[PDB]
Amino acid sequence: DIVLNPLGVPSRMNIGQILETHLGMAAKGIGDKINAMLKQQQEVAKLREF
Amino acid sequence: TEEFDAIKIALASPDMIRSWSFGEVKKPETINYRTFKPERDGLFCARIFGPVKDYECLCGKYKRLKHRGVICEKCGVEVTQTKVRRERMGHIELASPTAHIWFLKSLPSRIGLLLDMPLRDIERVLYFESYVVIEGGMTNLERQQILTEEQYLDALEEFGDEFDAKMGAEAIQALLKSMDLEQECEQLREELNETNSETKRKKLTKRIKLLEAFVQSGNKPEWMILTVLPVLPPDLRPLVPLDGGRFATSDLNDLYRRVINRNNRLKRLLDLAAPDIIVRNEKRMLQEAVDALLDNGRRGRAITGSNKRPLKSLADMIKGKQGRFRQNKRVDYSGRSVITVGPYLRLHQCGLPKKMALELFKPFIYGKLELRGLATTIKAAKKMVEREEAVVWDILDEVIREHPVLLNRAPTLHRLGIQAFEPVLIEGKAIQLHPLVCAAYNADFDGDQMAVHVPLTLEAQLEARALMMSTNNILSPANGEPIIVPSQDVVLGLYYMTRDCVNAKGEGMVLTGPKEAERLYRSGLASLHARVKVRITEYEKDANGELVAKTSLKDTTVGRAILWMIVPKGLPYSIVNQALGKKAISKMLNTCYRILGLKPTVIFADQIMYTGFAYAARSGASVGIDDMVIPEKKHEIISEAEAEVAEIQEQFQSGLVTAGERYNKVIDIWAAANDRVSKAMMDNLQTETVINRDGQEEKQVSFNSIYMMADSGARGSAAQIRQLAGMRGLMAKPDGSIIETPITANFREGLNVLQYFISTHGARKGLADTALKTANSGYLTRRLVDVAQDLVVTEDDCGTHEGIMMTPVIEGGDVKEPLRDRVLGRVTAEDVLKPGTADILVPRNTLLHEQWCDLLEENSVDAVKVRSVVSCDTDFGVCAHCYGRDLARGHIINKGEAIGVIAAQSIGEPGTQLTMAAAESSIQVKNKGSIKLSNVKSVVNSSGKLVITSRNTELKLIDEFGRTKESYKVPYGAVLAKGDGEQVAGGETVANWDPHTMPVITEVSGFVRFTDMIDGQTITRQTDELTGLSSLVVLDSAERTAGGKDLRPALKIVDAQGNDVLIPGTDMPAQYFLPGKAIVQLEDGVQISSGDTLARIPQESGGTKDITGGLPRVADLFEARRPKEPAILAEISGIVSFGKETKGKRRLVITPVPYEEMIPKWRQLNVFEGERVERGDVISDGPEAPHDILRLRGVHAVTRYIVNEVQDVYRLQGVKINDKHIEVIVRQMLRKATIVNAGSSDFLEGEQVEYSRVKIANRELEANGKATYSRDLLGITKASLATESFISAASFQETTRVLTEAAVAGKRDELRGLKENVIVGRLIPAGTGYAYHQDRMRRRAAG
Amino acid sequence: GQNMRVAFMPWNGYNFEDSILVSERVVQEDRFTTIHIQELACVSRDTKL
Amino acid sequence: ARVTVQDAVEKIGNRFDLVLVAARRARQMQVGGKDPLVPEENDKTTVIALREIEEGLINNQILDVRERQEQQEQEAAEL
DNA sequence: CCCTGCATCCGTGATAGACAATTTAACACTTTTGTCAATCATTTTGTT
DNA sequence: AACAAAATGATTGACAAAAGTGTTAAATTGTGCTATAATGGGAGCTGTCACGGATGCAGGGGA
Ligand SMILES: [Mg+2]
Ligand SMILES: [Zn+2]
Ligand SMILES: [Zn+2]
Repeated sequence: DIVLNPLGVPSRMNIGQILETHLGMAAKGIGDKINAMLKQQQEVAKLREF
Repeated sequence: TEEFDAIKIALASPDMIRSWSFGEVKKPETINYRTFKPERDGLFCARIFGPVKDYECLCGKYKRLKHRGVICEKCGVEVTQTKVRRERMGHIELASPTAHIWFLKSLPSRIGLLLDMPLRDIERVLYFESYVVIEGGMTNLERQQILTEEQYLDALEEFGDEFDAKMGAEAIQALLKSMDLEQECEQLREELNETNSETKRKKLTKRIKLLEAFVQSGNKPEWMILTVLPVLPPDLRPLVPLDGGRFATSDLNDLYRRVINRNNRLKRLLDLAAPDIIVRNEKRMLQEAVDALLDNGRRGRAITGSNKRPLKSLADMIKGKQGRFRQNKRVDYSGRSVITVGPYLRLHQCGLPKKMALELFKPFIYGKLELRGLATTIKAAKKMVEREEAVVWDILDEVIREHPVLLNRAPTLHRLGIQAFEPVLIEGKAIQLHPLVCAAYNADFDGDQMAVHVPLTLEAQLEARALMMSTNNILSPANGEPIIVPSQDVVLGLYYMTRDCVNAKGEGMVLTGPKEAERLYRSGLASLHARVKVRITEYEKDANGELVAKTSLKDTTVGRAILWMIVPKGLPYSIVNQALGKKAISKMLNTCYRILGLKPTVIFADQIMYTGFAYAARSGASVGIDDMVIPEKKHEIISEAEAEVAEIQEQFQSGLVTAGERYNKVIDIWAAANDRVSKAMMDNLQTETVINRDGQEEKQVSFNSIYMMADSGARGSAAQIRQLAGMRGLMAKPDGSIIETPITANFREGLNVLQYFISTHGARKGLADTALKTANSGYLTRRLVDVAQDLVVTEDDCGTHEGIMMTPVIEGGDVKEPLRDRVLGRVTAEDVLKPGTADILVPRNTLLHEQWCDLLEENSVDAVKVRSVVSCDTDFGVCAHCYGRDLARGHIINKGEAIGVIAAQSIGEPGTQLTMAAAESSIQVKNKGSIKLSNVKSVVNSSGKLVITSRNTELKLIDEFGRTKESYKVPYGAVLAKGDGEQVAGGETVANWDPHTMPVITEVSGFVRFTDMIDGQTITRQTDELTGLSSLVVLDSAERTAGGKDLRPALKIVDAQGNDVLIPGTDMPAQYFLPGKAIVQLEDGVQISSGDTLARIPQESGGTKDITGGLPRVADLFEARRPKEPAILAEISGIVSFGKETKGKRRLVITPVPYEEMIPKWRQLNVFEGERVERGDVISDGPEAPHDILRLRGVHAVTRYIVNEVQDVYRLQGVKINDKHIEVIVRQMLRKATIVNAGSSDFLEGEQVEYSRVKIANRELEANGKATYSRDLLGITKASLATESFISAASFQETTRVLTEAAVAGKRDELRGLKENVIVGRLIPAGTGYAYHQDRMRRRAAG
Repeated sequence: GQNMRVAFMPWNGYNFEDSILVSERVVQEDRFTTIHIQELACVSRDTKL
Repeated sequence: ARVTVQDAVEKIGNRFDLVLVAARRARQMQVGGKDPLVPEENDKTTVIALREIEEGLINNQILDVRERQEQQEQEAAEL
């Protein structure tokens, strides 16, 4: 949904964004792993395990 | 109004101020408060400043169009336009005189030095505190004695007549009125000759020069005491009614009401006959109100009523707001928006939104809709454009067929900040802009806006297409380097396209041209960078502009072939065969300019941008968190220097080492560990990949996407990669001192709080300078472009045979600039030949373009004599050949071009980014060549060494071709190695000297004579036996104590019989003054040899933080400030000799082969008693100011000093600027000359050099000589004041002092300039307007 | 603000400088659409006419 | 259309009267004087002026002789 | 009995109550436009 | 093959019709007064810096 430029990180030394862009991906990785489990309505025993 | 010229200014007499005005303003009231019509005889009258409503009287008896000139009888308004209420003037009739606060309180009091009266006494008379006599006659009183209240009253009882004393402003009108400028003029022409005083007969000629102005000008003296103050017109100080009832008055109707009220009362007290304690307090109160009007602030600052800010008088309206009141002009037909990218455009077009272009081009659109008959009348076209009917969107597109617009960004530094463009209508609200040009404006695309203008007339949209178009400016004017280099993203596209892997898809196959190499990669077989063999036909222009094919089998990649299909014909294939970084693209456009001209290079500079952007998108060049590789040995490199420093702090613990050698030893142990991390990191990024062949493994250059952006030069370099992976340096606290512990973690691991608070500082000093370097460099380029304003190429060739010599700069063992890049694009005054005689290769004066340089590159010339613009002989400008070659274009500089202002911007546009192993033991050069030394007088000694004498020993390491390679300097304490013609080994010392000591080596030995170095008088008595050391410091000229000051320290070397042994090659015996800081080991009693070191003079040079420079040096260099410690010079080459001493400071003599000049006592001289000195040679030590250089060595001497320092602040920052630009400011900086002889000028004045050379070329040209001058040198701030005009000075400098001095003399500004010619609003005389000025001076004085 | 799936890569020069590209799925869903509320005032003074 | 006047300076080598020469010929085609010599291609009057100069059909000398005849050519109407 | 040498200083940057002469605005009207009709010529449907 | 007649422009003065130059009444504007004892002095300010050119003291150095 956006296409930033990678020639902004070498000069401007903000390596925050390139780390928030990964941890922002692991968090939304759990998002699609629960949204599938909750969509087959597996159980309230499987959710509490994950 | 006719073609006027020569605005003329002078004083105004009360019979003239009564002639502008149309009536007397005799009440303080303004309007009526009930019906807001203005009252009669008040400030806002209608009988005085004309009517209010257009074409009708005030009462209401004359409205018809029949009565159009009559003046009404009820209220005498003249029925005319209400515009005439804007250019009439009134006048108040003062009931008593009053001094003009400008001509009374301006620092040289023009009322003062016209009477020879101390200004503190005139002020004691204008307050009615002390009488003053007039016409004393036969009594004990002069004409201007200051009788106090008693002394007059103690004088008045004796005499009643033959005597007149006055007091107050009506007295100075009596002194001036009777004084005669002819009697005391010639009578002072004699008094100046009798007076013998360098101060008296220097100010004496100042007064007599003022009296000589008040006569030929035509101004009487007593016009500087007002008697009718004129009032402004009532529409330049409006009383407009705001919305809601309040009015918004100007701040002058508060000051005029305060004079007309006080003046109106003082009319009454002379009819009611009050005592003289009140009316004498009235005039003192009026005169403070007239002087609060002219220039309020030089008094008690009569702050506004009903508010607490000071009022704003008349002279606070012209006075700088940083610039003029007139034109130094907000503008119609404009706009502004947020720029964006739009990379599909050609080079010569920019987007322009429909919603804007429909609003700037409105009056044009009205033309079509009434021309094509679509609208009947103009009112019916205004309603068709408001509806946005679907027809106007097709008429608006034909109005914008070829109509160039002008984009311009806000802080316009240089001339490339304004460029035209041909618009193309897009939809949106952002002004798109071609990416190549965004580096000229210096525009990032993160919110920067850009105005757009519109050239209206028919000559104004050709000047926006011939001169200003965006495809004409591909060479920046500051230097020939391009300005359309593909900047940031494309340059990484091409670098990725033209590399080579080691084993990719389809390696070793052989292709059949660029067309097969492309489609082979598109289909998917071969990789974009895989080694391959193609066949490519390159062209080559070798005849008179013809091309020839040459087919062969080049060995390349697949990437380079695809890029070969873009390059035009004339270029060779060794231009796209390298790795193609960013330094190689920038030249690949340059060679395409010098060869194929500008038609293909503008269309080749776009095929790069379309190819770079394309193949970077397929690259997928992303950056991650594992791209930045941390080295594995970072721990060991950090722990060793961690422990190794823990064991030096102990050495200070047990008191072994002092702290200063504790601190600097800890700094240099971290710098070892800080540099073993970069060298341990970059060797891990560079050779990252190790890929395999079909057989073994072999390594290459990496493909690390955070290295590729550093090696291409796309963005950032190893000075910043070192902080993402390596260790993050060591920081400085606010003093400027380094902290002991460096921040030891990069930006991939965290920085704990105490490491971040340390780093947080440097981001504050970083921002508090860039916020200031703009405000500071914005004032250095505002002065350069106001001294160099009026300079213009105004002749095709001058004729003068006098130039300068352009020797390449020599930086010890390195060259700062090659000889070629300094002399490219210039004429040649004397045709140099081959070093063999009669080998004239470069002819008489010709342009040194890209070939005649390399022709002189093939040969072995070491210097050329080029024509510089500081020596041209033209009047008012410079010829074409003298200036030279440079332009955005490549031709010679066209006649008429305005080189003045494009030279002051090339020096000011930098600076915004230019804000600001130290051992020195052995003279080790990279070369081996003969040594040719000049300005030396040295002798071999018994030590087997050519003995050193002074610091005139420079070591010119001649190369194999008759040139110079390296320059050095050999001071005392320097033992020499080789001779003359015998070389020196690779990195070997022909001469070694003492770094840590400046010793004196023994020329002649013998016993020692205590010559003014006796114990106690020069240094207290200390005993030291046969070992040969001591603790005795022979102090020097500025390091000597107080007691025995009748001595000059030196130990007289004596011969075998007892005489003072002499210096070989001179007259004086050996009296070798041991310089300061000298712990002299040589005490008498022991015999020494000839060739021993006499005393230590230490010199550490550890740290090297003892240098000036920066941006203030460039401003402090042009202004020519005397640097607090100047170096003396030799006014005449003769014999050295001294005289009477200890007058508080020493003295000296100079005599031809008498000239007497003193010398203070602080400086260790650099001369001997028996010496023949060269004129203007260093007699002492000090950074000599520019004034002394010009007075002695010549005009080319002060030029080559300024041009070499100011070029020494930039080149150490990497800023290219041609030194032609710093010579059209050293020309405009010394155009004032003072006279010596006479015949037409008065022998001590100051006149412009053009004047002295138009008489001397005229008077001496006629049958009688009937002068001699001396060049002067003044800063850019004082040299832009003394111009001939008075508008080019009053515009930018202090204004209160340039109108006062011009009004007294009655100047006549002849409008021959630029900044004096844009004010009046006409064609500036340089550029497209210079042509029509050829016809205006060719019209007057003839038909 | 909103948080949207971002990718670091140079795309065809449409993000040359610091500028940004944007998909049209961020305009359809209306996640960046803000609301503004102006104000206009019309006073009717008491003139002397 | 015209993008660069590099060709139209090869005739008039100055670049500062190429404006003057072509800003004056470009007026004759706008205010009712004359018509273009070269064939127009749906262009304005400035670009057609800069396209004649390239063809040598116009320069600062021709425009004088070309129009100084008009007085003599009007001299038949001048009687 | 006479010049050169610091040093202080200033500027330009960056607490209420009768008089009168006065002014507008009002009501009043003459000339200037708007009808508002009867003679002076130009004709007036098709029989005299 | 020429006007029978029936208006109809063109043509006269006449009721009307509106609306602009001088009298009264209301208001605004202003002028001159008013007699316990009152007697110097109200009055604000600040954290810039650097360069330059006088006006003055100063006292060193020469008749
Ligand atoms: Mg920006
Ligand atoms: Zn009137
Ligand atoms: Zn010249």
